[PDB]
Amino acid sequence: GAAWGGSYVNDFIDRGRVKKVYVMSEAKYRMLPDDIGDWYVRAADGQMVP
Amino acid sequence: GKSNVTEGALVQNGQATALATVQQLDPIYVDVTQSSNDMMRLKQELANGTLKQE
Repeated sequence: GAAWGGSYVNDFIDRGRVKKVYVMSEAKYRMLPDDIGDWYVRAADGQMVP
Repeated sequence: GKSNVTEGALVQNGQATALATVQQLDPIYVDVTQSSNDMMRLKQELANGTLKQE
């Protein structure tokens, strides 16, 4: 929900104005059903899982 | 690379930690982590098939 979605995180301060911070996947990595498998999620021990 | 032991630390008969990691680089393995059902589904398409090899 924060790769494929784009999650608001908090705000930052640009030029003395309060502006949002969105984590999101890059374009070329959320653009196909094939790019499901490129997302790696951390197990109990810290070995990555596609 | 390093010297994980230094010039005087007592080492034992086949201890746990290495003294120094030698390392050979002129060929190099790349351990490539295919997902489980994808290596499954490629052998599946080598029997559908065709798929091919090279």
